[PDB]
Amino acid sequence: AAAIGIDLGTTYSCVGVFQHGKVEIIANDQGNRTTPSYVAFTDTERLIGDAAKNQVALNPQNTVFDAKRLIGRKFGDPVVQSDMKHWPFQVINDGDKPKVQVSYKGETKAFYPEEISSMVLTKMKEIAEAYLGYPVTNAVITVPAYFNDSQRQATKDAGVIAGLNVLRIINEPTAAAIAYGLDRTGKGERNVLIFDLGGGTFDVSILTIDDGIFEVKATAGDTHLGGEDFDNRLVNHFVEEFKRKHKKDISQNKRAVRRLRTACERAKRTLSSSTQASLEIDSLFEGIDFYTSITRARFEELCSDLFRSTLEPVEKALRDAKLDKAQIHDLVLVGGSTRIPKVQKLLQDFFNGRDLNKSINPDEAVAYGAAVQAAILMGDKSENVQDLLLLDVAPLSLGLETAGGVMTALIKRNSTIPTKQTQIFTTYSDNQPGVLIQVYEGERAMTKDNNLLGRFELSGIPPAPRGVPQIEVTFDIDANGILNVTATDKSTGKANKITITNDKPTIEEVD
Amino acid sequence: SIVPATLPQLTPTLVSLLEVIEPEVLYAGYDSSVPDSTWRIMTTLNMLGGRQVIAAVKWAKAIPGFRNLHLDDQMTLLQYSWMSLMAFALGWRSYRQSSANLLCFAPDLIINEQRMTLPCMYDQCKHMLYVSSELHRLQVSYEEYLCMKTLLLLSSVPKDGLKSQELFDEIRMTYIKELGKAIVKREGNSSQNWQRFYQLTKLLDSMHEVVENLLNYCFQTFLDKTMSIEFPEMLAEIITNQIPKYSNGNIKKLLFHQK
Amino acid sequence: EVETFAFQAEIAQLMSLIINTFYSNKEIFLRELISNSSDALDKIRYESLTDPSKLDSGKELHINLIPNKQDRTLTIVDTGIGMTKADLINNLGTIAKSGTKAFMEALQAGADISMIGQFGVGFYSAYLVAEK
Amino acid sequence: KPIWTRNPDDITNEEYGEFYKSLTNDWEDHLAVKHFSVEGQLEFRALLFVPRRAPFDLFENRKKKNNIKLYVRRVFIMDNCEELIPEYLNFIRGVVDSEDLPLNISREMLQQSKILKVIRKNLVKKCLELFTELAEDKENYKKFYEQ
Ligand SMILES: Nc1ncnc2c1ncn2[C@@H]1O[C@H](COP(=O)(O)OP(=O)(O)O)[C@@H](O)[C@H]1O
Repeated sequence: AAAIGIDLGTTYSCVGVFQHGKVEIIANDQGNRTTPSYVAFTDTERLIGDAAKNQVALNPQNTVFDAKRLIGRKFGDPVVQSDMKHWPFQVINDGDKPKVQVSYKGETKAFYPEEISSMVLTKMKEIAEAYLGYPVTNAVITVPAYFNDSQRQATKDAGVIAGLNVLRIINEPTAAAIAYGLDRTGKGERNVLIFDLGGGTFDVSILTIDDGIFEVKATAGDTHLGGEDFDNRLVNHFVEEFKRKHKKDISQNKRAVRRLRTACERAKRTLSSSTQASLEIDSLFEGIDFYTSITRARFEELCSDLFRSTLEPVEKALRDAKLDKAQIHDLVLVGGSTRIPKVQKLLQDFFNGRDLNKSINPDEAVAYGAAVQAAILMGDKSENVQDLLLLDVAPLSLGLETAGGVMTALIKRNSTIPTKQTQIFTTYSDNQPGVLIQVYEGERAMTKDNNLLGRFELSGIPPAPRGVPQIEVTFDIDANGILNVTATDKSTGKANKITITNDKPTIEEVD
Repeated sequence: SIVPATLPQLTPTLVSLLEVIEPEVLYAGYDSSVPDSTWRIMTTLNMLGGRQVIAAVKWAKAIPGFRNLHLDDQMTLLQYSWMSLMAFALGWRSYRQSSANLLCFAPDLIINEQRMTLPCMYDQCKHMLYVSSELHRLQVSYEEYLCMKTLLLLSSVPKDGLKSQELFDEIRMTYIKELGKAIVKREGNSSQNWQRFYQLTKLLDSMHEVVENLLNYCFQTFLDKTMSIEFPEMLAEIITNQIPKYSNGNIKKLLFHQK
Repeated sequence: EVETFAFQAEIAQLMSLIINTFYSNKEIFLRELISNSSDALDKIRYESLTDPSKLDSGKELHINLIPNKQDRTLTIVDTGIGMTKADLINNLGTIAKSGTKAFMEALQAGADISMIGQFGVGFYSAYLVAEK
Repeated sequence: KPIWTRNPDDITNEEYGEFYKSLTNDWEDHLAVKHFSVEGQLEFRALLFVPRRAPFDLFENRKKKNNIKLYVRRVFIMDNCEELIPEYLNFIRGVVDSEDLPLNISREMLQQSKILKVIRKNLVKKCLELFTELAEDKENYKKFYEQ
């Protein structure tokens, strides 16, 4: 039972566990891997996840969600003031630490945002535990890259309230890069652009990865751009339509609008795989059955500026990172809203047709990375490296035929693998343009008595007297015994290779 | 293209020898200075004092922790202490070369009696002779002498203190403890340790009486053109900065013993 | 009435080592006591997140240092959770035997006294300079 | 808050300057500072300062190993942070705070650890980037170069 990582968002969250080289992303009670960052305080119990989201229209005044905007902030913080004007619940200046007042079991208790998010984390904890069949406290929680230190501590504390051992707080874009394997090494010295288009926010972050070591070069964003306003444009389409079609002003009924919005969310998600989606609500407003539709093209028109504006922070991030388009090697998507074809088309066209990394569901990639990181942090073994080195060795020395018909070993018998070993060779005779390397396995001095594994030619060698050209021959062996023998001439940079397949007295006298 | 080979068969492994190679020969002795005159030391003492205070700066910096003092204070201390360091330096050489009867401006220059008693010499030099006489009467060892020269270095400060004074104070107290040790391990017995210590310390304290008069000569000849006295750039800067503070009582004399 | 208790052997030995072993880094004295006060302050702060009443006795969570040279004393005040009679008796609230034993083994292996807090027995370092 | 745990964009040059003076016991200001952070497989933050001066002792008397302070998860470990940077760079004064280093510190643990190997590798490339930034605006590069 491995450590887990939790993707703690403003509108949604997701938990995964890392094991057997992969992260298993875990479904909630209804089969949903990603569930809402909502807690509904009712007079009987607090519902968490889909259960809270499903009743926002009925109990919005007591349902608390998007705790993150308030977490780690002071009551007087302009952000706090900006968001409290948008909530159905009351935000309270309890010592400049904004609390939310909702009725729980009949009492108008003020709940601090860290406990609201711990309620969410506790639910995510329970989801992963039910799946894994084991209680789990070892965890990584992700946060936006822009979070400051009061916010990071606040996130750790929400974890502690929930009973978690917070191994670490890591950034959302780091986790995505991890999820896509950009930290597996051999992919170093690359720039990664992460496009984080979520529910209530949009962020862009440019990372540089050097063989597993990360640096963040730049960030940019729009703190109010995300799926929620794509939903609001779809809502205005349907709300104004309803009113005009029926001469009934639905916009004034918070529940009817929320039912319409829920349909907007469903239709929009459907629309992203489709070309068309519909709205079908019985008795939506004043007993009126509202049946209508949205096409993909209409959706894009409604939201045409919301989509185009996502590239403005892209240009900003590139400016801050001092990078041109050509300097981004890896294009990465984060957030369910990037599943809309228009987003993919805009980012991909912006970067001249280059393919986006869509290999992991955008809403799972962050949790995925957190889970991988949680597993290494709980104890630093992650399908490597010491077992590979101690269990698998080169069973026979590995080397090459050299002049004289003899074998020169570069990898010694029973040496641990994976490993890379080298030696310097020159052409045997004078003024040759290249060399012939015969790769062998075995313990005999002569090559005629060894196992020929394969042969290759190293070209690009300036002719010079014997012993002058400097050729480095490398025996590069992986964990499974596969051998790659390469060679290069250090004076020209030219190289070639062969792939070898796997087997698996006087002093006592006087005068 | 030809089969490769481990050529030339001349690839050395000198690694164990490279580990062995470490030593080099290092040398002592870094600079040198002398006066070029005798009765005219009335002006050449300043050229010498310039070179000696500069040497005193190099010397002072060589003492661990001195370079960590604020530069403004490092220079303030040589600006005020150069005079006692000079008289004391003459003192040691005089003590050993002329039985403290003559001042020894450099290892290669001793000014004899026929010049020593001339007013252009003696009005300043009689105070420097006091110092030589005391090292001789006191029978000061070279270790004890160096401890005292080192103490004089930090002995004259502004009445308002030093910018980085706390480090100066730690250094100066380390030095007085060193003088005590130099004496205790040489005289033997107990009564002779305190008598040699306090008698040598009294010279360090009386060096300020020597400095008051030696500086007044320099201050007077620096400002009064009637005297026809030339100064090097080093002392000229020190003296213009030192006169308005020393003659007005704005500089504190630090003593290591009471009367 | 004053109750007298024995120290558990692992810590009776630890305190002997602290006093008699010639450790030069006496400054860890203050470092460890301040650090331990921080832990106590967090214990309340975390409980106050689900049970705010823990702060009803005093909302301020802080560390005070108050020397009084005339009595050869220093007071360190931890406004954190504190200890009940039972915790004071039970090794000032820690797992003294497992922590200290592992630490003594670490010391036998060459560990410095500065590592005492890494075993959760950091407060015994008070005796580096304390008589009492 | 520790200056190195603060956000480099918010910290002013005056703040870095006074910090530096206190860090180094240098009344003169810093020439340049590189403030950066690293995440992923190894988390740390660091401040590397190039002093305005190279005042002699650096080549003879200074215990240069004490130029950079080491912290682990903000816990001070030591001043003599031998092998954080190669000798040629021992003129840089600074602070390195490594979140992922163990506190069970001895020279042997550090020397044989891949963490120290990585910290040194990365502190060095960052130093070189700072020098490159100084190379631009040659009017100031030469001030550096001269010493
Ligand atoms: N196929 C889709 N098309 C359009 N929007 C989607 C799709 N799938 C998910 N979404 C939206 O993505 C959002 C999920 O955001 P996520 O990145 O998980 O959370 P957060 O923004 O809180 O970090 C929701 O607002 C949801 O409606």
